[PDB]
Amino acid sequence: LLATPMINNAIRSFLTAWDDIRILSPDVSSKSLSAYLDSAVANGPELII
Amino acid sequence: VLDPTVLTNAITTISESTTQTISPISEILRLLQPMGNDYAAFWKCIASW
Repeated sequence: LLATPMINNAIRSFLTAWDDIRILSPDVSSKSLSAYLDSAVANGPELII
Repeated sequence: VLDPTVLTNAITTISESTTQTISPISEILRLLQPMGNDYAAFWKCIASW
């Protein structure tokens, strides 16, 4: 972490600003990926009567 | 008696400009000089042979 402070300070601005990519990064809804899939099931027609 | 003020005293007297951001003396001085066990790895290697 050696840089003139003005330069080192500049890195923090860039580094954190891309930390808000990680607050909404890969979605933890891997179980609810099926709940994304479950939203399309109920508009299935009843073929079998 | 491996005394590390012989390696350090040769690198510290090379002259470099302080106006450069990345300073190639302070990198290698960070690389080796933090010291763990006064450099006893060398004895282990020799012991193992």
